[PDB]
Amino acid sequence: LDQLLNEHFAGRVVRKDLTKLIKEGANVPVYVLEYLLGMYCASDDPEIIEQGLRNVKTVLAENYVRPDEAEKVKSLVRERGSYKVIDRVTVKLNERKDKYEASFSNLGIKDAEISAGIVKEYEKLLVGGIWVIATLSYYFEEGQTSSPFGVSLLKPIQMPNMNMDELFSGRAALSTDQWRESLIRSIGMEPASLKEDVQWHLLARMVPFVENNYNVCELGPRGTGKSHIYKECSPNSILVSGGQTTVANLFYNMSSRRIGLVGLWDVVAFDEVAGISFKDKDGVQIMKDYMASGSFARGREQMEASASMVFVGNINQSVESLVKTSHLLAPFPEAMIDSAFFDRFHAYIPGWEIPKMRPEFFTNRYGLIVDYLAEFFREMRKRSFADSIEKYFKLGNNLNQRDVIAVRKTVSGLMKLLYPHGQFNKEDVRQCLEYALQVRRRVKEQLKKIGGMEFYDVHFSYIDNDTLEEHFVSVKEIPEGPAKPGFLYTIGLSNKGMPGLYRLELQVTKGSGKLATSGLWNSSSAKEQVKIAFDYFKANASRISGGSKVMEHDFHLHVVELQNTGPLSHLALPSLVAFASGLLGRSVQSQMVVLGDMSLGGSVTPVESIAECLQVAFDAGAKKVALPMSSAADIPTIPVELFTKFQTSFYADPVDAVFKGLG
Amino acid sequence: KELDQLLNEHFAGRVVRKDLTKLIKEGANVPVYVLEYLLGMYCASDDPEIIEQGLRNVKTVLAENYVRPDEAEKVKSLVRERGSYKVIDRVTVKLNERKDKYEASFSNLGIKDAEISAGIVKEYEKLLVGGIWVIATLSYYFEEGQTSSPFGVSLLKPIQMPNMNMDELFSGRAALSTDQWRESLIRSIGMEPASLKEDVQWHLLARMVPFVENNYNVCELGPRGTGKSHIYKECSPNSILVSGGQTTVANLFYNMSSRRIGLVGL
Amino acid sequence: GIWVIATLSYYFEEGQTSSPFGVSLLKPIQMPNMNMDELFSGRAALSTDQWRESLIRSIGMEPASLKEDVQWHLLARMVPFVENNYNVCELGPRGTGKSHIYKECSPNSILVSGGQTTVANLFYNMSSRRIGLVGLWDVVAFDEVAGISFKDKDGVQIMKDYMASGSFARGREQMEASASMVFVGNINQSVESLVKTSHLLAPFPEAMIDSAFFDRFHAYIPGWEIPKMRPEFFTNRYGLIVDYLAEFFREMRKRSFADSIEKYFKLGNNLNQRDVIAVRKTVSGLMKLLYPHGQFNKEDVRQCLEYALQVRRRVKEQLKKIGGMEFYDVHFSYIDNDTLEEHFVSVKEQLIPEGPAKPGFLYTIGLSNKGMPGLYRLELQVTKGSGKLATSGLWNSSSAKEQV
Repeated sequence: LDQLLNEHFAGRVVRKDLTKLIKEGANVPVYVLEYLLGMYCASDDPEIIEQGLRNVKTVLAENYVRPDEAEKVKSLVRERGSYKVIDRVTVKLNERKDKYEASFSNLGIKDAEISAGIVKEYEKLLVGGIWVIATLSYYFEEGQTSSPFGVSLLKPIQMPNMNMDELFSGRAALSTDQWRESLIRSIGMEPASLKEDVQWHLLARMVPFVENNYNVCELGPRGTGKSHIYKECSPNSILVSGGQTTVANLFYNMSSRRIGLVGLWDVVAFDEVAGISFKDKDGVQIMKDYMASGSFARGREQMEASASMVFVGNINQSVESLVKTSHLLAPFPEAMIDSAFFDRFHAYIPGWEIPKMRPEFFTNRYGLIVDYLAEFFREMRKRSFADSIEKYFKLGNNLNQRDVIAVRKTVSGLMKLLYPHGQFNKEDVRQCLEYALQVRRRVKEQLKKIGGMEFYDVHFSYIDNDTLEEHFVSVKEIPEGPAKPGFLYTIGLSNKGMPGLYRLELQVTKGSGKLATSGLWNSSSAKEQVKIAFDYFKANASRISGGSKVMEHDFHLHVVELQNTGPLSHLALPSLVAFASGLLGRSVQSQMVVLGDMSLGGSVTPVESIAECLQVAFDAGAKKVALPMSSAADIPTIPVELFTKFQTSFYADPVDAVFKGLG
Repeated sequence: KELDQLLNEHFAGRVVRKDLTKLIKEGANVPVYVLEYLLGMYCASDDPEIIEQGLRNVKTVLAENYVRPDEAEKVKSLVRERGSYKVIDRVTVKLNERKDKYEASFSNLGIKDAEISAGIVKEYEKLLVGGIWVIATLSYYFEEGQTSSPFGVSLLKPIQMPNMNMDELFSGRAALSTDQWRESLIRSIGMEPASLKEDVQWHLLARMVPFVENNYNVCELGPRGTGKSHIYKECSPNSILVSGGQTTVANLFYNMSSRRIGLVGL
Repeated sequence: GIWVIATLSYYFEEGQTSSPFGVSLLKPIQMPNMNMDELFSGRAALSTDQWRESLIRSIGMEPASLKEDVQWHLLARMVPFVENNYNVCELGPRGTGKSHIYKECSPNSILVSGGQTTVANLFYNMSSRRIGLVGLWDVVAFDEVAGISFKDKDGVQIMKDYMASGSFARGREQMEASASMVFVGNINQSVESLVKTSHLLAPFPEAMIDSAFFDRFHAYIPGWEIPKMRPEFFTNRYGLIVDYLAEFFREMRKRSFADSIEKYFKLGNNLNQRDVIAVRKTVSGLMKLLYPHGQFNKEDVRQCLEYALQVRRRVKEQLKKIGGMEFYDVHFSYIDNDTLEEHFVSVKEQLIPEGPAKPGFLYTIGLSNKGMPGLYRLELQVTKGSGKLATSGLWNSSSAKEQV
């Protein structure tokens, strides 16, 4: 680290614990002090550090001269011929005369003459005005139209320049994990005191600075630093507090013919999303258009913006309570509950997973300068890596086009942020892809929760191009009581043969008897089993439903796996039970377990691994199970203690199984 | 495969495999047509390696250009001491009667009166329509009281589409059968005619019909997910999509205050 | 612009464009100039207690007629004139001259009253594109904090942002200011009655009483401890020119003394980042006022550390009373880098309360690690949860944690 940090990087030698222990009770932007210490304080000698700190403070309150008596300084310039001052200076080129001019944001001189060589040396004077030390010279000739003030010496107290090849060399030299730790410590966090996944979340927090139109939301408990980070990285992020910004102010002032906030900054972050208000309703809709493409039509003209949106919000409830009672985006007001708004959220950063900010979580080694961070995030702000995954992996069929786009953008962001050199292996792509799939699947789950059946495809997966294995990522982080009709739980041996619990959800609609399947993980065996069960249900509709017509009701069944055991083949009997329950509108028994499979003729098959199935039901928190008569000979094979824990609704055939499940 | 070779020969430079664009139609500050032109000229037929290398070249070039407005002034300064800094930029060029000199305007950099030789404009054209994304190697010279911006275009290449060559259609159309032309038009949207019933292809063509008839009022209504939203917002740059329904007769038709025609005129 | 006697002369020539009036002799009735090192020489020359007495004379107060802690309160009153963006509140009974110091002890300080205080006038006039009072003065003080108001509904949050960091956005542009925020208020009740049935800042109106904002204060000056102003408290000796002290505070504001702490007495773990910043800034201001030349010892750091850890602990316990769960961390841990002795400071505000307490609170008596009996109070809060136990206030005692 320290050796690499001093060699493979410029004078970025500042703890950022130093800055907090620096006299941050004065008048200067913090990163100016940071650059000051980065040069006058190197190595690790405490004495040198303290002496450089003293020198920084002395040069600070030697030539600051606050705005009030600006003209006073001018006198010293005229009387002494030359004078030294510290100020934020901007340099512009006057095409009418080709003579570089200097504007002081503090002293108020807008036309000081500066040499062209110095202009070539420091490009950052040429972008937005940088803090520098100036040597003002006074020269007045009769009849002159130019300024009498000239700058002979300029000292770039803030930032000299950016060099991309330096970043490339540093990344190539630095190891992956060490480079990630360096990035995290550049935020001021201690990677050693923190878990890997939280560092992944911190990288996700920097992602808004490295991709265009990165619509991301983070809701979580207080103390996670979700407000501070954007407060130091403000050079290209905005912390809009309370939502006090109108569509004219935020997007485009039609009166002044000037673009809004989104057109000037690279990131905008709404703090306390619970309190934001966009006044007129129309904004929300045009908001959507921005969320759609990053470009919005106002009046007669379309403006495109490169600002990425962050939604920072505070959570007052426990995670499990909010999950079970509502959607995770509950802090969002009613103006945003619409799935038509939430759908473009590229990521939901898990603010609860972030530990509360404590001193042990703050790095003290050193770390890069946040200036370097943002100013190369500007480089990452343009380059894309969307095509990397196509060489190694393919997205599953359960993700729509928007999900694919969001995942690609998240992966490209993460990886370039972590691989400026590129490190184009397969494992890094796999890691970024799985993390993006997880964060997008949480949003997809919230979308399903809010919108009903319109987002039933939540089973995020990726297929390896070489091994053909489809890895199914699952959301991070059997309930008591009678569930709604059409929902049940079953236990079966997956294609690999271990017992697993699966949940089947049937949705009934008015229609012509069509059958729709979802969550079958591209399993033809499951599809044909469900088809056989549907044929049996249609054939025996009169006796089972007592008159309710299958031909008048449309069924859409979804299968979800909770243990990730693998695809299951045996599904005819539980699907038939779900069909009967949904058609009758009667809730199945609470904690009821349906076991076994059936033929189209109504014959029952013995439950394979019945002991392990009952063990899973014990692990599934259920108290009831239905078994066919063919499993009776397997009763002695089961230990007595486990068998006594269940009310065995021992059925004979599919019809009896349906009756026992329905009670 | 015969259709692919017909498209490559008869419509050379005007046909590209649309799938590739979907690969990189995200994560940039550049419109789709720029890439849609940046792939047809490096990807020859179906070569994987050449296609990937072309992607690399496009990415590398883009990683150097379309410089953001914020540092605009900055680049000009470098210009004064080194000169040539070719940039991908949306450029609009106008003819000044008094000056008799084409007067290029940069949408991003803010330069409004750069000079371009008539030789450059007469070939490329499409600059004098609405401004297009082009690469510009810029030429510079300062003169006392030049009464003009010391900004000039030494070299240019249209990163967008050059002029149209209508004739190529007719003969090209004579080279394809009716159903083949129908399938080609459907694949031009990126749809699969083989995966779609012929009547649905008729309906998809009916979707494109509004773009060849003046005042062709049409109504499409249906369940979500029919692609009616993707079309008319990315299948055309000369058509506009209105979302939300919030419009004024001033914006759509004519603003009596500004003496300006509404959206219907642009 | 300084009041002067001018010997104006008239000389007119035909065709001239300059004024015919010429100034031959000038008599600077206000003040010629000021050498920075001139005060430093005297500061190095004189002792610390003498320096504090001279500063007290500079207000016109008699240090001999007042207590040492009263002199410390007056020094805290001076601190806003020396610290940039120094958010401070003084609330107390009438007769302590709270508004006198911000009205007549500095021409670089403004005492705003009336309460209308529009954000256009106060902060930025978007119509005129011009800065408000905060950009032109050095010490802005709301008198009659009870009577303050805000026409713009967002003005409160603008104030919160300004005191959080001396730079606030304005519609579409972030402006900044260096004027120190002062809140002067009158108390109509006895100290105990007011602070027991409510919080200290009860005179502050409901619209701005809150968890934050009140957080942003760098000091609460306990105005009740100051006696009512009497002629016996008024000095008649030599005193520094109020212009001289004001301009000295002018060049002092660009200095800071926050970094002497790290070489010396440490700080505790119960203070959050905001508490750390507030105490560092207050300590810095006290050193600037008392040791502007920079010659000081470690006990000199102690002198201001104790007073800062007291004044900020007062605000900490007020925020505790206001908010509950977030701000029980009031145990201000005074620590040393050398002795490692963990001292503690308790505000004079801070045996067993009578009557039936709310359930979950009790009192115990035990032999501390030093072996003498002592009284402790345990407060238990019950919440809906999963049986988790959280402990605090144990002063990192592992044996106590194990017994709990």
